[PDB]
Amino acid sequence: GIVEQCCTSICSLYQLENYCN
Amino acid sequence: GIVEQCCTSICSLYQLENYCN
Amino acid sequence: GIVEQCCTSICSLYQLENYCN
Amino acid sequence: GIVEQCCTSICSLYQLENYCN
Amino acid sequence: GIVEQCCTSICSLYQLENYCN
Amino acid sequence: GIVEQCCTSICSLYQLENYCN
Amino acid sequence: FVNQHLCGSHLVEALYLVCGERGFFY
Amino acid sequence: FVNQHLCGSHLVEALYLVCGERGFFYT
Amino acid sequence: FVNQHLCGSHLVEALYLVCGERGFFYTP
Amino acid sequence: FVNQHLCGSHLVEALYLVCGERGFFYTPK
Amino acid sequence: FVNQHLCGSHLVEALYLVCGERGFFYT
Amino acid sequence: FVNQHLCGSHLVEALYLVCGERGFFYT
Ligand SMILES: [Cl-]
Ligand SMILES: [Cl-]
Ligand SMILES: [Zn+2]
Ligand SMILES: [Zn+2]
Repeated sequence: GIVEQCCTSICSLYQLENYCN
Repeated sequence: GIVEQCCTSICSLYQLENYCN
Repeated sequence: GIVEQCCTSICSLYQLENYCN
Repeated sequence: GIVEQCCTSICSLYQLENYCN
Repeated sequence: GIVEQCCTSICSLYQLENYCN
Repeated sequence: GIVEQCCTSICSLYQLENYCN
Repeated sequence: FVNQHLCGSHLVEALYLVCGERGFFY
Repeated sequence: FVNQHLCGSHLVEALYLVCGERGFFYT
Repeated sequence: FVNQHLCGSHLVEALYLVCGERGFFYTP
Repeated sequence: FVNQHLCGSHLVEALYLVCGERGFFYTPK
Repeated sequence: FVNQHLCGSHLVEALYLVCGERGFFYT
Repeated sequence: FVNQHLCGSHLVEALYLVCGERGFFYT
């Protein structure tokens, strides 16, 4: 998920927004 | 909601657990 | 102490509580 | 400034962006 | 005590230092 | 800069004040 | 209302801690 | 381990802001 | 005012995230 | 209201930074 | 070490919620 | 780059406290 994805390398705002509803 | 429950008075960690998962 | 216990592994609420006054 | 515009009514992401360089 | 003191009006860095060991 | 100075060795609030306006 | 907004930020942080592996609904 | 645990706290704050009214669910 | 102080702390955290490599500006 | 509750979280954070290695006194009662 | 420093910031915030009115020392 | 990102988040909080009415630029 997001933790594996965004804590191993940095997520952009647009990548973060993938995890919104 | 959580806001009426826990933003108008302090929720215990027991009360917050209602809102898991 | 708390750094060895909780900064190299995750402490639960209960583990953290050990450190309360 | 930002505190005056965003501390009573919520600033959205796009509004917050106005304060980037 | 401390929350009443520093959360009813802001504490300066000097006033915060009052609470250091 | 600040990252070089402060992200592997801890800066005190006192060394941080260098970076104030 | 910003007050609710700031409350919610703290609730998210508290639920992250409390809920652990279960995760939570905001 | 803890690096991911500390990073996850900042991630949920970021989702809180980014997602706005639509919200997110974490986990 | 305490509430302004606390709101600003959240605002600068939010700017740090939103503004990315550009950064932000902040003069009270 | 929960104002003081939210404030206190920031306050312990501030004491943590201000006090450095020697730590801080935090007995809220 | 900064990583320990940053973990401390999180542990103080978590102890603040967990310990409530009894407080805690973080030294 | 995630560690430097998380350090920056904490640095901004710290600068906001210590700089007070002066403010600061984090870039
Ligand atoms: Cl961190
Ligand atoms: Cl707040
Ligand atoms: Zn807050
Ligand atoms: Zn952190």
